[PDB]
This record gives sequence, C-alpha cells and structure tokens, in this order.
Amino acid sequence: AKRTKKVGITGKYGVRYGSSLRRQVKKLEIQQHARYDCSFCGKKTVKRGAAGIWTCSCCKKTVAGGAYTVSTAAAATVRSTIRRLREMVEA
Amino acid sequence: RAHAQSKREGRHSGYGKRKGTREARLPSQVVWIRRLRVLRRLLAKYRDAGKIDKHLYHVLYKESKGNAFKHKRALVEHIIQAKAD
Amino acid sequence: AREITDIKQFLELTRRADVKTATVKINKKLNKAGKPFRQTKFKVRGSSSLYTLVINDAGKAKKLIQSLPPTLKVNRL
Amino acid sequence: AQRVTFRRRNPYNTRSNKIKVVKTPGGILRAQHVKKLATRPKCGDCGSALQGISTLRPRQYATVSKTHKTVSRAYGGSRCANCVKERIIRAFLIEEQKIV
Amino acid sequence: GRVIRNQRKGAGSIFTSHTRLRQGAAKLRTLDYAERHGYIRGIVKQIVHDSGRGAPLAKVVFRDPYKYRLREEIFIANEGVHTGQFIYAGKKASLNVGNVLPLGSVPEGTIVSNVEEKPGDRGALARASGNYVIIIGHNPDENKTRVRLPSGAKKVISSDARGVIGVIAGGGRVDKPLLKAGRAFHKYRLKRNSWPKTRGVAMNPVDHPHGGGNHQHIGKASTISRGAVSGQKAGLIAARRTGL
RNA sequence: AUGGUGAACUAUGCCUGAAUAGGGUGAAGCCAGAGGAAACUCUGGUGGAGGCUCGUAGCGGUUCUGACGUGCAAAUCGAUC
RNA sequence: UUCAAAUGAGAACUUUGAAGACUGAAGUGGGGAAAGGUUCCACGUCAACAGCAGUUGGACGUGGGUUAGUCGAUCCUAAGAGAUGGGGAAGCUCCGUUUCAAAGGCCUGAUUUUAUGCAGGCCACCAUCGAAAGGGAAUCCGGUUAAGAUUCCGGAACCUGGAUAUGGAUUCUUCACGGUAACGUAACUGAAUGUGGAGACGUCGGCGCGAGCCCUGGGAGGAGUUAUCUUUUCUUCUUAACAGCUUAUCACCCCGGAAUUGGUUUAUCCGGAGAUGGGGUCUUAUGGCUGGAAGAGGCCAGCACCUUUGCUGGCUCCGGUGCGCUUGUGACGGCCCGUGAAAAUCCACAGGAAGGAAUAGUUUUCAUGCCAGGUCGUACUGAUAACCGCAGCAGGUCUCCAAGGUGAACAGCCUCUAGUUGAUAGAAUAAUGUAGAUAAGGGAAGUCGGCAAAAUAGAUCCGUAACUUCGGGAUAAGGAUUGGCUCUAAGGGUCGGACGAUCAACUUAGAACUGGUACGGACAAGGGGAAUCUGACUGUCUAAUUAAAACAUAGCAUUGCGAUGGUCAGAAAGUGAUGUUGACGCAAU
Ligand SMILES: [Cl-]
Ligand SMILES: [Cl-]
Ligand SMILES: [Cl-]
Ligand SMILES: [Cl-]
Ligand SMILES: [Cl-]
Ligand SMILES: [Mg+2]
Ligand SMILES: [Mg+2]
Ligand SMILES: [Mg+2]
Ligand SMILES: [Mg+2]
Ligand SMILES: [Mg+2]
Ligand SMILES: [Mg+2]
Ligand SMILES: [Mg+2]
Ligand SMILES: [Mg+2]
Ligand SMILES: [Mg+2]
Ligand SMILES: [Mg+2]
Ligand SMILES: [Mg+2]
Ligand SMILES: [Mg+2]
Ligand SMILES: [Mg+2]
Ligand SMILES: [Mg+2]
Ligand SMILES: [Mg+2]
Ligand SMILES: [Mg+2]
Ligand SMILES: [Mg+2]
Ligand SMILES: [Mg+2]
Ligand SMILES: [Mg+2]
Ligand SMILES: [Mg+2]
Ligand SMILES: [Mg+2]
Ligand SMILES: [Mg+2]
Ligand SMILES: [Mg+2]
Ligand SMILES: [Mg+2]
Ligand SMILES: [Mg+2]
Ligand SMILES: [Mg+2]
Ligand SMILES: [Mg+2]
Ligand SMILES: [Mg+2]
Ligand SMILES: [Mg+2]
Ligand SMILES: [Mg+2]
Ligand SMILES: [Mg+2]
Ligand SMILES: [Mg+2]
Ligand SMILES: [Mg+2]
Ligand SMILES: [Mg+2]
Ligand SMILES: [Zn+2]
Ligand SMILES: [Zn+2]
Repeated sequence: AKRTKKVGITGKYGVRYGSSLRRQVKKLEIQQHARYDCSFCGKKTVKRGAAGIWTCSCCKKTVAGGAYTVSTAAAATVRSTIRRLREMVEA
Repeated sequence: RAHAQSKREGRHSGYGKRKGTREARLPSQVVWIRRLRVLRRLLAKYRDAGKIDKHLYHVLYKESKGNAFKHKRALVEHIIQAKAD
Repeated sequence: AREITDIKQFLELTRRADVKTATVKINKKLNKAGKPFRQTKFKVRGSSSLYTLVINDAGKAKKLIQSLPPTLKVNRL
Repeated sequence: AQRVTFRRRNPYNTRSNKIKVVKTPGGILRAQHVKKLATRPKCGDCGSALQGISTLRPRQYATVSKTHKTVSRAYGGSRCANCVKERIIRAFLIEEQKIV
Repeated sequence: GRVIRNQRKGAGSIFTSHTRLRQGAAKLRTLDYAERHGYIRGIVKQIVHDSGRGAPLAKVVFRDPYKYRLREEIFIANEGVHTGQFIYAGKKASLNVGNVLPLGSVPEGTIVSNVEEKPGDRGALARASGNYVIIIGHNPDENKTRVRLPSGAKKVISSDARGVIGVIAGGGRVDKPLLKAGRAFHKYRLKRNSWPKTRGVAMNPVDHPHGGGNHQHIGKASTISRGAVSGQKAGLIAARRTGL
C-alpha cells in the first residue's frame, strides 16, 4: 500500500526545512541510494560508498564517479571530446 | 509461586491489570517472526518428505511471506484444497 | 597437566633421569550401571609436566605398582 | 547474586580491561580478565581470510610451529588459492602473447 | 579596541587545519627521465575517500627505474578511472582519461585537470571536484600554451607543464543543500575552525568596526580600499561594484 | 610606567578514552491481494528512518519573585520546570 | 529509637545480647583513577580536639605493617613539546625539526705477531620527550595475618633471553610425503633485497549463538513452622589458569548442468562469471569429554578437651525451561558534502647468495632436559568525617559489579545478601511561623496578571475539526470500559510413517457467577479550546538579579584572489597560519 503521497524518502524530515528544499534533496537522495549496472560484469550491483566512489558488489571493482550519480552529464561529454581528438592524432 | 499458578490459569489479566501497551507487553514483530518461522518450517518438511513439489512449494513460500495464512492449520487446509483439485 | 593412555610410554617416563617422585591415588567411583569399582591413578612428576596414567582394572593395577623402579620415590595416597 | 570487581588498577571499561565471570573451585564468582580476540590473516590480493592459517595475536605466531602458519603451495600463507590460480594463468598467457 | 577575529587567525593557534585523517598530499610524480622522454605505466590499486576533500583520491603504483622496489603515488581521481586500470604518464603517453601528458603534446580543446603552473611543481590547477582546464592554443615558437581556468581567466603556461586527461571526479556535490546546521558542523569538523560565524554588527565597538549603536547597522560604507591596514579590512575589500 | 607569574576555575580548537531504562509515531526498500483495455490506481502485511516525540540516569536552571538570607552554603535547599 | 548486662569515680552516646527500623543492587553494599600521606593495625590512654557528653575515636603516647620474570611503571607512537646544522637578535634569547650539513653502524670476509688494522656489498631511514583509560611477550586455584598478597605458603602452568645433549625426523634421487582439489602433518636448508598480513579501529537497528545470573523438577543432608493445614518454608550439592581429543555460522573444493526459474532471510538477495542437490576442506569465537582434581573447597554425623587443639566417618548427584536480565560474539542491514589514529613489534611469502652425505652430516619453527629474569610503585580513605571548598561544611569531584515481587520499565513502593541505627537531649503543646493537609454554598467577584493551588492522568475500544509546506495538526476535541472467581476458544516443539502418542511457553478474545456500583482501588500519572504579537525549526549566552523577540542556523546575495597571489601573523630572520589547500577552493561581509 502507498504510504506517502509525494514526500517519498523525505518523510524522515517531517514538516521541517521547507517543501522546496525537501524536494531538491529528494531528487538527489534517490540517485545516490540507487542501484546501478556494472560495465565490467553486467550485473545490477553498483552502489555508492563515499561521495564520488562507486563499487560493485560482485567482481570487487571500484569506479570514480559523480557525487550522487555514477556518471555526470559533463563527464559524458568529455569522453566524446577526448575520443574525437584521439582519432585526429593517430589517424 | 501461588500468584504465578493463578496467572497460568488466566487470572489477573483483565484490562484493569494492564499498564503497558500491547506492543510493550508483547512486540508485534516477535509474534510475526514466530508464525512465519512456523510456516516456513512446515513447508520445508512437506517438500523434503515428497508430499509437495518444488513448484507448489515456491508459490506457497511467497504467499506466507505475504500474510496469506494466519496460522499453521490454515496453511494445511489450503494445501489439502490445492492437492484435491 | 598431561594424560597418557599407554603403559609402554609410562615406564619410559619413570626412568627419564629427571623424574624423582611419583604418587598413587585410589578413587572409589561408580561405573555406568554396576557395582562400585576402585580406580587408581599413577602420577609422574616431570621437570616441566605432570603425567597421569589412569587404569580402572585393579588386577592390572597391582602388577604396575610392583613393576615401578625401586629407585623412584613413590607416595601412596 | 554475587558481585565482582576488577583485578587490576584500571577502573574503566576499555578494550584492554574486558572481563568474564567464572566460578572457582572455591564456589564463588570471580572476574576473569580476557585478552582481545585475534583476527584472521587476510589474502594479499583479494583481502579475504586465508584458509588453513591459525588465528592469533601478532606476538603469538613466534611460539607456534610453521605448519600452523603456511599452506603447502606457492604463496601459501600470503595469497589464497584462487588468487594464485589467477597469477599463473595470467603469467602463462601474457608471456605467450609476447612471443607472437 | 581589541584584536578583531580575522586578525587572530594568522597566529595559527586554534585555526590550523585538522589533518589527522588525511590520506596524504595529492601530487603527480616527480618529473624524471622517463616522464620527459617516454612514458611509464602505473596501476591503480584503490580509490579512497579523503577527509576534508570532496574529490576522491586514487592510489597508483609505479616501478622504480633505478632500483628494485615499488613507488606509491597519490593522485586525484578523474571520472571513469577504475581499480585495475593502467595509467600512462610521460611525453609519449596516449590521449586517454587518466593519463598524464605535457600540455604541449595534446590537441586543441583537450580537457585536463591537476595542471602544473610550472614544470615540476606536481599539480596546482583544477583540483576541486568537477573542475577542469580547457586548452585553447599553442605557441610552438615561444614554447607556450594558452589555457582557460575554472574561474574564467586566461593564462599562458609553459608547454612542458603536465596535466591529467579528464575531469575531477565527485562533481555536483554543491547542488545538494545541507538542510540543517548539523551537517554544516560535521563538514568543517574535518577542515578547520571557521564555523559558525558571528556577524560584526551584532558585536560591540571594541570587537568589530561594525559593532555598536542603538540599532544594528554598519554606519559607514562597507567597501574598503586595498590600501587599508589590518583591523580595517572588514566587509567588501576593493570592490569594483556592488549590488545584484 | 618597567620587569615578571598564571588555562587546577572558565572560553575555544585538537589527541586519546568513557557514558546515555522503558514507551509513542511508523519514512524508504520488500511481499501478497484487489480494481483496470492501457497508463496505472487501491487494500493488508513486512521493514524500522528522523539534529521526531513521552519519559528515567545524565545535562541544564523557568516559576513559586517558596526556604534560607550574622545560611548547611561568599550562590545552597524544596517543589515545579 | 528501646530494655538488660558488662566496664568504670562517673554511661541517653563505649562493648555484648535482645527488640524495633532504614539504605532496597543507578545502595548508607563490594572495588578503583586523581588527591591526601600513615589517617591502616595492636597496646597504653583522656589535659586539649570530636560547637551536649565520652570509659569511645580518623584525638594523644609507644610500637608493628606495604614481599611480583607474569599486576603497573619502564617500551611505542598521538595532538604536541624540543636539541643539533644553520639563519635572526645589542642581548636575555628567537626561528625551525630534515631543514642550503663531509650528519651514522650490523652480517661477515681478510689475520692464528693482538686484537681488530684491512677487502666487495648491504642500508641512508638522520636526536630526544610525549598515555598508571590508546598500542603491548608471559599465572592460575586453595590456604595463610592484629594489619600483607594474582606479590607470601602449597600445588599446577606460562613467557623471554641464553646455554647445550639425546631421541625423533631427513640424506646414496642430497635439503620430507599424502590428497583430483579445497588442503593435511610432530619435524621437513633459505643471506641480501623485495612484497604482503597482523598490530588497526565509527555509530545505530533487529536476528542467531555462548557465558554468568534469574526461575524450576527429582534425590541425598541441615534448619524453621506445626491449635489446624502445608510430601511444606529456608538453605548446601562447587570446579581456575593451562593441556589433549573433539566441536562452527561464514568461506572454499570436486561432481553435476538449471524456465514448468529455483534456492532463501524477521529484514530480498543469489545463480551458465555454474544455482538447487550429493560428497568433502578450513578458521576454533564457543561448547563437550578427560587430564589439572578432590588429595581442594562445601554440607553433615559420631568421638576426645584448660590443653601446643584434634581424630574417625559419610554425602558432595541427575534434570527442565526462555520475546527473561547483564555481557560477549557472529552473519547482516541503515546513515554521511561526517566514511570514523599512529608507531613499536611479530609472522608469511617471493627470491636463490652460500652451506651442505656414505662410513657420513644437518635441523634447536618436533619432543625432552639445564640456567637466569634487575629497578621503582603496592598499607589505607575514595567521601553527609581520610580529596577541594578557612571546618569532622546538606556544596563540588571520573568509573566497574547489580538479587526477588508489583509494573512497559535501571519509575515509585516492599523485601534477601551486605552495611548502618550516626545528626545534643528531657518536658510541654500559647501566639507567629516553616513544611504537609481538608473544607458547607458560590466559582476568579481576588489580583498588574489564575501568582499559588485544584482539576486531567495508565491501558483497551470508539471517535476526532479549521488549516497545511501533504510530512502534519493528533493523545485534537469528545465518549465507553477496567476487581475477584469459575470456565471456554484460538495461537507450538519433537518422534518412528497416514495419523496418533508425548512434552513446554504467556498472549489475545469471549462467556457465566459474585459485591454497600467497588476495581490504572496504594504507588504511578497530559487540563483543553478560539485567536493576536514575535522568532521558521533543533541548538546557544550574561558562573552569582535579565534564557528572550538577543546569538547561531540552513537558504539567499555581494566582495577579493590563478601562487612572483588574496586574507592574516612576526623586533628580525635562509620566519609563519590558511595549505596534507587551488575557484564545486580559500578569505572578507
Ligand atoms: Cl571576534
Ligand atoms: Cl572522544
Ligand atoms: Cl530546583
Ligand atoms: Cl501556628
Ligand atoms: Cl517564517
Ligand atoms: Mg512493525
Ligand atoms: Mg594500557
Ligand atoms: Mg550585544
Ligand atoms: Mg573600532
Ligand atoms: Mg571605519
Ligand atoms: Mg583544563
Ligand atoms: Mg570559535
Ligand atoms: Mg522531548
Ligand atoms: Mg525568593
Ligand atoms: Mg531569618
Ligand atoms: Mg525510602
Ligand atoms: Mg525499606
Ligand atoms: Mg583505626
Ligand atoms: Mg563537646
Ligand atoms: Mg568533656
Ligand atoms: Mg599522635
Ligand atoms: Mg626552539
Ligand atoms: Mg617516551
Ligand atoms: Mg588488604
Ligand atoms: Mg590494597
Ligand atoms: Mg586543602
Ligand atoms: Mg586552601
Ligand atoms: Mg510486567
Ligand atoms: Mg469549597
Ligand atoms: Mg462542595
Ligand atoms: Mg477582576
Ligand atoms: Mg478589585
Ligand atoms: Mg501556576
Ligand atoms: Mg527559537
Ligand atoms: Mg529532540
Ligand atoms: Mg545571571
Ligand atoms: Mg535566570
Ligand atoms: Mg537573529
Ligand atoms: Mg602548516
Ligand atoms: Zn561488477
Ligand atoms: Zn585472494
């Protein structure tokens, strides 16, 4: 049964801090507590340790990432830029 | 010792003799743990004896976790109906 | 602090040249479901350890007591 | 209902001042000071506990025999069997690739 | 009056950094023969948290060229670097994330981090989480390189200065509100003693230039010139403009 | 004004230790069931979150402007909090 | 508090006995850290001190008493303190701690003039101080004194350093064999150098297991009650360090190849990167049996006797139970822009320099045997009388152990073990007080003001508005029930294969009967509602007249700065803080 209408994980804060601030925390809290796919073993076993550290439960491998997500949008763009420039110096 | 014998007969247990809540006297989680362990123990007993198959066992395993049976004999009656059809 | 269950090694200890004293202890204990029997313990005082041999048969106990070296100080009870 | 006391001068409940209650041949309760529990040696590569190795405080390993501190295999008391297996497979395949 | 709060911090008694739990200073390798002529391969051992630092750190092991042993280096981990990855550092290193190259051996538009201001100072620029340096030009005749800094400034750096390909990991940290005083307390518990802060207008005249008055107000312009002396520089120092 | 002595009280940082009954409320995650073409929507359990809450030890000190006010005490005692 | 006896010139206060009480295990009990310093114990003894008394004392006089290879210190490093090399300063001295330094010594070879000159290599870490709660080599039980003990005595162990022999193992294939494997063992060559592990670590939650305690059955003893009843009430029945064998969740190995997906936790995770299942391996927290060890300790009975004080006998056994209490531990889960010491020290592996057998050698990581373990602390109080407050001051001062009943409970109330019965007394019962209480009818008319007091109170069931950031508001408000006794219904474990037998938990619901209509019967225990001003909230300060609307806070905004820099410190400096830092940063509002 659905327990809360819209607060979700932010129900632990009660009525404090303001609805707008609680809404911002809710979006980032879900991402940092989420489970992610591992690119090395293909399983859904990647969770966060400290901020920017992501470790897979299987295959015991740790990847440096974003504060609250495994990969940021800015880092994805950088990979494309490096790949494009890499192919212009070797071919 | 005399007072303990009366309580085992059911005396001194009315509403005027209770000062803690029902949870404080007996936690709800303790009750749930005892009955869920009873249901799972029965299911493994039937499967290992060949009285039930793993396919029906797996279905009944997740039904007991879902609060489908209120006690042991409710599960037994359900198994009889399942095996009678 | 150590127990031996072999008679052959027990006699070797009694002539180890560092053993000077020994004691014999008689225990009156009950068996599983029978008449009481006398239990004897042979304790050899070594330099570092005390070795205890326990035998429940009185017939073999008498032979072992006689076979002890005559130069060993043996304390009865 | 017998109560006990510390047997040393330290009156605080620190990691080095832990006690256990035992009953003596005299028929009374008495505190027994217990040493901190030991930790199993871990694999050098994967970090998991090593099988077949005794668990002792660091100074106690000097008193036990070598058979309690190693395994009859390469990297016996350092790396576990699976990590040793990976080392051998990697060593063979990489060196073969070097020739070609 | 008495010595004001910002003057007392220079004595460094209770205002020093709390460095008990630090993993170590994060620096590149010492510029050596292998770095300036070829490349040397290192292996990432682990990625660990560092107290007082948002960005994670990477432990990379290299072999000693001149004697038989291993050398441990502490790097700031970029996004995408993982345990077990090989790291290549030197003049002839490839253009891949995590590799350390001179700024003169990379093309235009390359994104780099932990950039040396001078060759051999082992990383000075773009160290905080999510920050990077954009390379925007080369001057081969003058052996110089033009870059753009996270603040937006344009700087000219020697082409022999080194940098790490990629962006510093841990980005997006400051987008989450702290939401209460307790989390602010634990943040600065592992940095230094600079929190909480008392407003100057709440103090007495002996304590702060903003102190005193039957109302809580500053009473004179808060824009203070660059030429003012210690005890006067409270407020907006050498402000070119104010307002929203 | 000159030269000296104090952080055993107390203020703040740091290092290494220790201490904190029993209740109320029931957030994420998870299981089963029901309604519905679909998106989905509801019910019962499980779970045990919070600079949450009642209330001991503890810490603090609101009121009686109580006691005392050549005091037990150069700041204490009682109730209430 | 009381009665009697003893002692004394003298007794409300000393001692003994008897009685009545209290602390009630977060103690008025049993130990300690600081601090005190002989206050500890015995004998003698009362001028002064113990705000009455005194034959008593923490007083006075005279003596006695603190025993360690294993408990601490000593060793290590933490924040930090501080020499040397150097640079400052007229100078007392300041800076700095690896710094612009030619910074120091352990394996052995070479010599049989004598003890260490000489030959390769190794290592460059470069004072020292800093914890009686952090790290750390090693001891337990019984007994013993007027006062000492994990320190003495008896017995039984262990560690370190150093000497050395025998047995065993190993070698003519020189430096051991077995298992497919996980790996096993009484042993079973390993320098420089390198690598890894242990030391070494947050907090909260539930669950599993262990130990002690609590509760309880039978039996063998002792004590109490016995008008009547009670196969009854109380009490004893214990097993150390260490040692041998054995014992485990987790993990791992082999076989095998899974959708009709299965396995599985209280809590949903795991499997073709090989599940379930079958068979094995391992850590020894922990438990069991035996040795230690009944010879001890405990409980009783029958006999000697001024006596130095004893002798002889028996028994000391077998079970049950758990949301119990305390504590340890294991596998897990939640949380962080917080991810939760260092070093000494010990071990393993990689490596293969040397050393080595056949008429002979090697292993002191296998067993046994020999010697030694210094120095300083150790009595006692630890507080309403041994510490600090001018004092034998109702204040202040860190911590461990924790029985039964009632009850949700470490609440209040009563009791067992143990400890106290101390605080000047006798007589009387005016006024006024301090503290605790009760009131006809009215019900805030009192007063600046409901100040003070009263009312409410636990649990179960029913019911619950405006408003709202949708989380709350909420125990909103407002109602009902509650004892005792006799019964009924439901909720489990195990055992041989379709159902029986047997054993053991308090949980909830319901029904009769019963009473001066009483029943959270003492104790314990929210008043509520409609609004305005103000600060968002939790938090913080004027120790000793102000706790607030003041401060802080998250959020918002502005300002400076790319290191040859911003802000700040210093008399100076080859000097410092931010900075183990780099704009998602530091600094200033
Ligand atoms: Cl200030
Ligand atoms: Cl702390
Ligand atoms: Cl008060
Ligand atoms: Cl009066
Ligand atoms: Cl507001
Ligand atoms: Mg629940
Ligand atoms: Mg210690
Ligand atoms: Mg003010
Ligand atoms: Mg001024
Ligand atoms: Mg001014
Ligand atoms: Mg202090
Ligand atoms: Mg401050
Ligand atoms: Mg509260
Ligand atoms: Mg007053
Ligand atoms: Mg007066
Ligand atoms: Mg009382
Ligand atoms: Mg009492
Ligand atoms: Mg005395
Ligand atoms: Mg007097
Ligand atoms: Mg007198
Ligand atoms: Mg005297
Ligand atoms: Mg100095
Ligand atoms: Mg020292
Ligand atoms: Mg004593
Ligand atoms: Mg003592
Ligand atoms: Mg004094
Ligand atoms: Mg004084
Ligand atoms: Mg109860
Ligand atoms: Mg009246
Ligand atoms: Mg009336
Ligand atoms: Mg009026
Ligand atoms: Mg009037
Ligand atoms: Mg009032
Ligand atoms: Mg407020
Ligand atoms: Mg609170
Ligand atoms: Mg005040
Ligand atoms: Mg006040
Ligand atoms: Mg304010
Ligand atoms: Mg510094
Ligand atoms: Zn993975
Ligand atoms: Zn491994």
